[PDB]
Amino acid sequence: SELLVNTKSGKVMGTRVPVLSSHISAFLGIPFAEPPVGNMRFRRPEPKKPWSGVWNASTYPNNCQQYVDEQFPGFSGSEMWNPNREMSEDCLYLNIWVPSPRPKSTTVMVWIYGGGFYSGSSTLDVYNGKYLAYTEEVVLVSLSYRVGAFGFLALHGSQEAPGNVGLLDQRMALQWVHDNIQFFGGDPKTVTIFGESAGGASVGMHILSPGSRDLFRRAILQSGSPNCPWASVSVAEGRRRAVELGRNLNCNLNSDEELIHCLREKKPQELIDVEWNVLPFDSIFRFSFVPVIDGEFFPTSLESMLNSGNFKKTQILLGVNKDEGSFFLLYGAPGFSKDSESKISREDFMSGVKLSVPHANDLGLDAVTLQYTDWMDDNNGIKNRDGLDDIVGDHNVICPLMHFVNKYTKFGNGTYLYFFNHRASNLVWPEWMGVIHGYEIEFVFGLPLVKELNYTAEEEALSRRIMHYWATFAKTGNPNEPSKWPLFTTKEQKFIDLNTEPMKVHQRLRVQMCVFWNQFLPKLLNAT
Amino acid sequence: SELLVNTKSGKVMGTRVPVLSSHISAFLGIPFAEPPVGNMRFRRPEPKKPWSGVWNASTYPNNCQQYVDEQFPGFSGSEMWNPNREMSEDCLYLNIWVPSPRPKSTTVMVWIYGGGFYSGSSTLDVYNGKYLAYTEEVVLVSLSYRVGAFGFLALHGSQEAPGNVGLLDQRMALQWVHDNIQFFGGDPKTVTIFGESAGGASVGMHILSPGSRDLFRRAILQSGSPNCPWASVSVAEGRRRAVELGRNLNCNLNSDEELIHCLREKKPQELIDVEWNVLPFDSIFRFSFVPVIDGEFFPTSLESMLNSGNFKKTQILLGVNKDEGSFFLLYGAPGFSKDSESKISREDFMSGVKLSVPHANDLGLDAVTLQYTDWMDDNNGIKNRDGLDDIVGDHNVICPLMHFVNKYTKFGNGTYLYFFNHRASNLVWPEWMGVIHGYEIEFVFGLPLVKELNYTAEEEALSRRIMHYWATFAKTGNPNEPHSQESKWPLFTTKEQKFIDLNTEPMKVHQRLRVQMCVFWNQFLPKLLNAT
Ligand SMILES: O/N=C/c1nc(CCCCNc2c3c(nc4ccccc24)CCCC3)ccc1O
Ligand SMILES: *[C@@H]1O[C@H](CO)[C@@H](O)[C@H](O)[C@H]1NC(C)=O
Ligand SMILES: *[C@@H]1O[C@H](CO)[C@@H](O)[C@H](O)[C@H]1NC(C)=O
Ligand SMILES: *[C@@H]1O[C@H](CO)[C@@H](O)[C@H](O)[C@H]1NC(C)=O
Ligand SMILES: *[C@@H]1O[C@H](CO)[C@@H](O)[C@H](O)[C@H]1NC(C)=O
Ligand SMILES: *[C@@H]1O[C@H](CO)[C@@H](O)[C@H](O)[C@H]1NC(C)=O
Ligand SMILES: *[P@](=O)(OCC)N(C)C
Ligand SMILES: *[P@](=O)(OCC)N(C)C
Ligand SMILES: [Cl-]
Ligand SMILES: [Cl-]
Ligand SMILES: [Cl-]
Ligand SMILES: [Cl-]
Ligand SMILES: [Cl-]
Ligand SMILES: [Cl-]
Ligand SMILES: [Cl-]
Ligand SMILES: [Cl-]
Ligand code: NA
Repeated sequence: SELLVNTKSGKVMGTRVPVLSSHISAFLGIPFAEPPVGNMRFRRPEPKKPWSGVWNASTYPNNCQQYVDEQFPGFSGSEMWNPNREMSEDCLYLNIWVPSPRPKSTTVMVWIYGGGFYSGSSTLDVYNGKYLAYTEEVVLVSLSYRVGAFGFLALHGSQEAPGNVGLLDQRMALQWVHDNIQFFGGDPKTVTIFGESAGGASVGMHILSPGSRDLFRRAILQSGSPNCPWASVSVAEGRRRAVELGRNLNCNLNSDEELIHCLREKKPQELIDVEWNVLPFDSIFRFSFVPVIDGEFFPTSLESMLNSGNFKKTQILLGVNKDEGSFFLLYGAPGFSKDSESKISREDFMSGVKLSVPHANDLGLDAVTLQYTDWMDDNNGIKNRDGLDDIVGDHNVICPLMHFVNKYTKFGNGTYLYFFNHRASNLVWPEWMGVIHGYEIEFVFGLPLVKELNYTAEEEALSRRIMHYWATFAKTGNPNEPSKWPLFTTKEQKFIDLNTEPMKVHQRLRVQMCVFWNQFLPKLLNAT
Repeated sequence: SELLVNTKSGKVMGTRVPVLSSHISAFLGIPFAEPPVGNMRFRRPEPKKPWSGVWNASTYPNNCQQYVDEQFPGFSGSEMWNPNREMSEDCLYLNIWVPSPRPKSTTVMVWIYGGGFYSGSSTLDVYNGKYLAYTEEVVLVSLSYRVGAFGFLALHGSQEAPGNVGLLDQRMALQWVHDNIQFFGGDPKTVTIFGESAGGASVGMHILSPGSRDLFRRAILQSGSPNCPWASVSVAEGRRRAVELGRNLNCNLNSDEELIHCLREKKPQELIDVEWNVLPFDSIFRFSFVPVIDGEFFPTSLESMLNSGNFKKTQILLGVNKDEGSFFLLYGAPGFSKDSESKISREDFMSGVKLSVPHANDLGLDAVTLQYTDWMDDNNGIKNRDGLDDIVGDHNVICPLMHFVNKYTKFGNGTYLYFFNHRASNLVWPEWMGVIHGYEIEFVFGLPLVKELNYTAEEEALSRRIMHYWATFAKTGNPNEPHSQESKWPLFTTKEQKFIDLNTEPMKVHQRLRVQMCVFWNQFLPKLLNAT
């Protein structure tokens, strides 16, 4: 039977899922690792011990314990990212969509959700692979990995909580696909990992980490980059945040073994309730527990790994949305409201800049202030709003990623750069937020193809172009079939807009500010 | 007679000269101080001892000893600024144009030439006061001061070479105008000083100097201001040059007295021949002997004086030209050529930034580079040549002056600020150079009214509206005439910072002149360098 497939851990049985007047096969909630519970919290994952019987794989799994956003109770635009299934620590499962009839050895794409390494679910509506699998005839996997202290508490020197363990869940799911995707009609020799935001950063980190290079073939990074400043901490820092989260729930502190004992006895929400109390700078724009540069998941510093070319040389397709900064000001800045136009007074703008660059000494702030101000019109509420929004976008995503693509492209076997700047016709957030990050995913997964979702014709049209770009890249290493998307070369730096209009080529994405972010400001703060 | 005038120092015979189908009275080469020669080299001027007989004031004086520009021999564009009379340390004289018939109690304007404090003459074709004195009915004076080492060699603590004696020359010439201009129909209560470049910076230095504030009434500063980076040095730095100038001359340096004795025996050109060797850096737009922050002529720092309000309160009219920097890149920067459009490669651009900001660490020059570059297009010669020109103009003239206008306006009794952007139709310098610094001056002095100098008719009009704006400012403290219906030049206020264009098309009123780079030059980079 199509939905009777026997894996190396036991058999699973799926479900026939409708999709656009046809059907595909879904295998939902397959366990790829033993539940990380009790003695095994904070621990490296261990693979799912094989089970007797048929696994009812017909409903989405649980979601990992995570902070739940209630800034806007019942607002669809923020609830679409909250967990939609019960939260459990028993949350390491993956989901597979397989075209019907079952293909023989075909391209698999594995989706890695973002949400800042504090949140995220495989089971959102926007991550529903039934459309991308069907329309592009690929096998689609979405994995899961633990987030928060459950996934990234780091006490280097300890093997009970070493850190990066949630990156290891993703690799174990990746290993599971490498071991079991042949049976679902997948081609293990052509796996394509892709994810957005913290998903983007994970895809980049598996390109970097030697333990992950051979478990996938190429990579798509949307609005995310392994060198982003919010994506890693040093070893010492991830310790002090573990140490203090201990003290912020009154734990034993003279060592590790006792501080970790004290944290496996606490209930899940207990740490989530105190999650954020460990952030060094007011900052607002950081996340408590994130990957650590431990010296073994990552052998060295990332910059040295990219100058040295110590990563996978393959094909990458990557890009950003126009306004990566909107979401983070709205939730944590002065004068940003989801109901006004959020025009920003100068002094509120000054506040943003100090929040926006956690670390900067006084001189580093005056640098950033001068580079985003128009001093013929510095009390213009709008371009003060738009200026600080750019600061966050430029510093936290766009320029961290251009740095990555520039260093990567010296060594890789191909690079494709996009700039996503279409605001969806049915977006529920205010216009001043522009092309909010995360809202390219709707198109990647072909939701505008669903007529009841009230997208336009040109957005259905735009979606299919993107899924084909993504799918053809996943099958061939290049999104085109012999109008053509140019390769990004070390010397000409071309990229493309993605929107409802005919494709157009530009060079040097936001170079003026990314010179400032990647070269000048680093040298200012190291000086003083 | 109209031409025999009996002063407090003796009688002077002048000459009746013509101008514009009429005639004016001129008094040329009148001495205002003892010849700073012999053992009086490097010392303060002493007032001219009064003479018997009638001083023949009919011909132009000598020019002070100075370097002579000879990059382009024969080339009028550069030789028009070279001395046109014999050079001599005997050079402290001054010239007066007086309307005819002679006025009763009329406005006096006193010109101070620029030349980087290393050069300049009162006697250059472009500083002929005959047209200005004539068409505005003001009494025009140009003075003189010793330039280079002779004027500004400064061994602070010594009384034999104190520094600033070049500035003190101009003060004693103004003291002379205070005491005698009335004998020529000039109101010593309504004297306007003005000058260009280093002449503008001196005007500003007399606004600051206590011993100078009472010898004029209003002020005018063109493409110069006291606080500019090339206009002052500290006591310590002026000393190490003075010493080093002696080292270059194999002098005894064990003591000032010995070092000044040694320096006073050498011939003028022998100093002039080494005066550049004392510069601390490969520089463009820097000169060896300049005023010093001594604690007498300047009680404290130019900055603290500007902040405490320790200066003369009046009306200043002041401004700059567009391409203040293009002269100095031509003579001192790589890739620039007089007979070429001078597209600057990135390599030559980087080199120019170091020559323009001699004093900065590399964090400094990365800052300057990052902020004058288009990175979408970093190897476009025109954008690079033009960017370097703006760097030099902004760092050295535009932004130091907009700092000054800002500080002064807090306390002054009125400020009028202009941006002069007319490339004269007959300029002999290539187009890339734009509106070269200095080339406002022929409009201020009304040479476009002379027909065989071949100006656009609308260049005559522009030269007449300016002279008017300037003499009207000198008379009343306001460039405008009330009653009139010509469009009005607004006051620069502490902030709505209005200023005007100066060209052949009608007057536009702009605000906040080059804020962005002047926030960079006046506020950010100084901070970066104090931390680094
Ligand atoms: O930007 N947030 C702004 C923000 N919100 C809240 C809402 C309640 C707890 C959410 N706890 C979050 C925290 C932070 N960042 C978050 C980002 C997204 C969702 C929740 C966050 C950083 C500072 C500490 C807590 C409190 C304080 C804040 O300062
Ligand atoms: C598996 O679970 C779903 C959801 O509860 C149920 O509808 C389905 O019948 C189950 N299948 C089997 C074989 O028990
Ligand atoms: C990729 O590698 C192949 C073989 O190693 C080489 O021939 C080809 O030119 C490379 N292409 C790019 C775009 O780097
Ligand atoms: C003044 O000097 C000039 C030349 O030196 C001479 O021609 C002129 O006659 C002199 N004037 C008088 C009054 O002697
Ligand atoms: C100048 O001073 C007079 C008298 O003190 C005053 O009335 C006038 O407002 C002042 N103007 C400016 C521009 O300072
Ligand atoms: C001015 O123009 C006339 C042409 O009418 C010419 O004869 C004369 O030589 C020109 N003079 C100068 C100084 O250029
Ligand atoms: P990404 O995971 O976005 C989630 C809010 N990242 C930019 C942190
Ligand atoms: P100025 O006197 O220009 C003549 C060389 N000064 C700006 C140096
Ligand atoms: Cl459907
Ligand atoms: Cl235990
Ligand atoms: Cl490898
Ligand atoms: Cl669009
Ligand atoms: Cl580059
Ligand atoms: Cl004439
Ligand atoms: Cl000495
Ligand atoms: Cl004011
Ligand atoms: Na001595």
